[PDB]
Amino acid sequence: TRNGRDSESKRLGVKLFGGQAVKAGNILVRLRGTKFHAGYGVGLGKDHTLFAKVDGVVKFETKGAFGRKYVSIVAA
Amino acid sequence: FIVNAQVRSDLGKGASRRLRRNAGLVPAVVYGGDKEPQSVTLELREIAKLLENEAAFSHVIALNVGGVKETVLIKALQRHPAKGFVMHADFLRVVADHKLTAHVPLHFINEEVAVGVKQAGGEISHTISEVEVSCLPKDLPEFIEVDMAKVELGQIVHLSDLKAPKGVELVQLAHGNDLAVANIHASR
Amino acid sequence: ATVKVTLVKSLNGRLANHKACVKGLGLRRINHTVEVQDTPENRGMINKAYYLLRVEG
Amino acid sequence: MLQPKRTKFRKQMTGHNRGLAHRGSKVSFGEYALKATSRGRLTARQIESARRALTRHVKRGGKIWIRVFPDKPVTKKPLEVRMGKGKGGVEYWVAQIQPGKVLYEIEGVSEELAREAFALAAAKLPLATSFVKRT
RNA sequence: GCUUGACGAUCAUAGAGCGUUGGAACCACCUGAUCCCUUCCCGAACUCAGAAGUGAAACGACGCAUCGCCGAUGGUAGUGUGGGGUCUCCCCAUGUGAGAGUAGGUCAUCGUCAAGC
RNA sequence: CUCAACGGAUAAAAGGUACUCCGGGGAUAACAGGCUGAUACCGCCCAAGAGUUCAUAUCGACGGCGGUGUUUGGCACCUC
RNA sequence: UCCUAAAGAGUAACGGAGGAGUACGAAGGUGCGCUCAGACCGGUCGGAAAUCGGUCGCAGAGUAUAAAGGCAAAAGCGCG
RNA sequence: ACCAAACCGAUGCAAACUCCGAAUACCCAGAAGUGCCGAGCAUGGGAGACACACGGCGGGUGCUAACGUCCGUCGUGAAAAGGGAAACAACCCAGACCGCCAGCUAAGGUCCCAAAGUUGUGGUUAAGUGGUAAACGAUGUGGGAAGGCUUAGACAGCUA
Ligand SMILES: [Mg+2]
Ligand SMILES: [Mg+2]
Ligand SMILES: [Mg+2]
Ligand SMILES: [Mg+2]
Ligand SMILES: [Mg+2]
Ligand SMILES: [Mg+2]
Ligand SMILES: [Mg+2]
Ligand SMILES: [Mg+2]
Ligand SMILES: [Mg+2]
Ligand SMILES: [Mg+2]
Ligand SMILES: [Mg+2]
Ligand SMILES: [Mg+2]
Ligand SMILES: [Mg+2]
Ligand SMILES: [Mg+2]
Ligand SMILES: [Mg+2]
Ligand SMILES: [Mg+2]
Ligand SMILES: [Mg+2]
Ligand SMILES: [Mg+2]
Repeated sequence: TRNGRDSESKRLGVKLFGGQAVKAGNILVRLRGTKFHAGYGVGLGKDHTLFAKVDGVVKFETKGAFGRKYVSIVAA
Repeated sequence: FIVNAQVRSDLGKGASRRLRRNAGLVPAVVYGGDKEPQSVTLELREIAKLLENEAAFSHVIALNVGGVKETVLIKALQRHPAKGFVMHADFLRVVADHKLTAHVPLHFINEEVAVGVKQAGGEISHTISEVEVSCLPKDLPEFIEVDMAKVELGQIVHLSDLKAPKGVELVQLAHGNDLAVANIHASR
Repeated sequence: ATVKVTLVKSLNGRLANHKACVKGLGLRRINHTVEVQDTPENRGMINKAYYLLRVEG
Repeated sequence: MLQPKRTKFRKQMTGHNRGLAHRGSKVSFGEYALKATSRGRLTARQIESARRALTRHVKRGGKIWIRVFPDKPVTKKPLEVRMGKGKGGVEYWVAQIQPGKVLYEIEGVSEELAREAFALAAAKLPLATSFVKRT
């Protein structure tokens, strides 16, 4: 009947773009259910949050069947 | 049916709008089977005589690019929607042997006296026009004559009723459909 | 070679971005002519601020 | 009048009315048409004032198509009401016209009986509408 | 490169449909279920013991653009900065430039060994 | 600890003033002005029709474009 | 949770629409298996519809709970 | 003789609909030049502010009404004088250290108030348009490209 009541905007998005250099446990993408899949050396935590495990450069490559988006980190 | 052209070595948006107000020209292209596409300027006055002609759409037109001559058939008319006038033309080279689909007008030649008109309630409603073609360019169908002087009331006309004379096919019969053409019904 | 430029408009109603393209060339005020080393990245600043300038060669 | 049967929502934004009309500017069914050369918006009672003008200057036959359909609800606040206590109720329905759009089509009549019939329907519409033929 | 298997590379120009075709090597159906083992019932599936038969089915190759899928050139829509006008909308200079549609394409291309030439 | 006035004044809290009072404010209302014209008012375009025939002697349904600031408003720029 | 929100984050209105103040000792872990809805044909008391068999499917089903974003190593279903 | 799923063909439209899809804006790296001699970051001392205003471009609301009102982003006022718009915080031009009876320019201008062309060239417009306004009406006029008939006699008028 009356309607205000929004929420407080959880600050999602994609950090660490296509040519960065990452540390051991950085946050790559704050996902909301797998826009991006776990590529070569990344983690996929509890609420589908991609994080690194090794060092290098982010790739953002599209692979395979289903055309899914794979975030791999390359030792380069 | 004859028209002469030029070369148009200036592309883009800005150079393509100065043509239409300074010199009154219309852009075009000539793309075909064995050659490259070639852009072209034409005048708005000379296309106006051809577009006013009846069967000029389903007909071979010669083109003088420079002194270059080519038998050219027209399949597009981009047209200005607001005021109403011609924009760029986009026609086609004609090879002496190629399959060459195009579009053909209709006429409905004999409907002054029909069985549904003079006996029953008289209405004839033309649904379709501009039926396509798929024919070698050695024989050009300028038009197709359809006769509805004998079809009674309550009957419709499919595409199988009218015919395509002397080596002409119909693409809609090459698919699994047969579109209705004309109806005869009762007025209200 | 080089090319000389001439600041022919004022800087006091402009953006925060054209006002730094002109300062990157080295122009301080109106009717002030400098020489630039005509690299591909020094003539990229000229293409932004083309209307404040008189590129008289 | 002409309005949807049921709607997924109830009220809608205003928006704008930009651009020309590239799809909608070609005559498809009839052989004469009344296309619109000025932008505006039609309020679904003007359509019935213009339909009932064409359907009594013929009285013999022909066939009429109505190419445009209003689906955009508009609001109106009541009187002696200050501003800001919500949003007003839906009073009527609006189609949005932009230059080139074809409004009515006719066929099965003469070339000049129809020409003086769209003169009647143009005097009920708030737009500058022209006369066009099938090619 | 040709033959069949295994594992990949690349994800439709590699798909679907139709047609055609293969053995005694491979593979598949097949024969039994006593002996492992299995079925909310059932040797269907799972598994074991095998070589009576077959290439039907399946599976590979080989053809067809009929559906699908890719897709030019030109024009057009929109838009950054600077100016305009009759200023709820557009226009000029300049940089940028789709989507849709058209001409046409497509019955994929490779790599690693093991058994065949 | 429905401390839900959800960063939570205290273990523990309802109302009247036309008998009124002090400090302020045109950061804010009622009167008149200002900008606006939905409404109001005088008009004008198509003309189904009735005026026994005959749309325009007089009216004119369905709808459309303007003018004046005259009353019902909208806003809160001036003056507490 | 969505829209306004201008293709990074953020962002107002007494702006348009909806939900929560919980369940669960398996509705958790693991190993092993397995696919939907719907249409249609045939089949006794059911019949537009129950259970069974069949082809067609190509996720249009499902997700303890709103909507959004997801799901074939199925994040969906069964067993130890 | 009404009606009507579903399917085929043509045909339109959504802020809470997407098979698609830019310009810009954002990030990170590698370089040349310029920075008024610094631009950045960190630690300390001292504050003021937390009533905003208009204009341009995207929007909500409103009647796509208000110098209305709530946002996004640049600009000006606030805290900026000078020249222009007759006078006109917020629009165009340009940012005042002081002195000069010195010169060249910007927007705006050049008959007289009023500083500078009664300048040159090619046409238009007779209404004081210029120097306020809509549907709509009309042998106003200038230009353009096509037509319709015509010395076999057209169009007008005068006679049957
Ligand atoms: Mg300043
Ligand atoms: Mg394209
Ligand atoms: Mg008393
Ligand atoms: Mg007092
Ligand atoms: Mg006040
Ligand atoms: Mg005040
Ligand atoms: Mg965003
Ligand atoms: Mg943005
Ligand atoms: Mg679960
Ligand atoms: Mg599994
Ligand atoms: Mg959208
Ligand atoms: Mg405060
Ligand atoms: Mg405040
Ligand atoms: Mg204000
Ligand atoms: Mg205010
Ligand atoms: Mg100074
Ligand atoms: Mg001088
Ligand atoms: Mg003087």
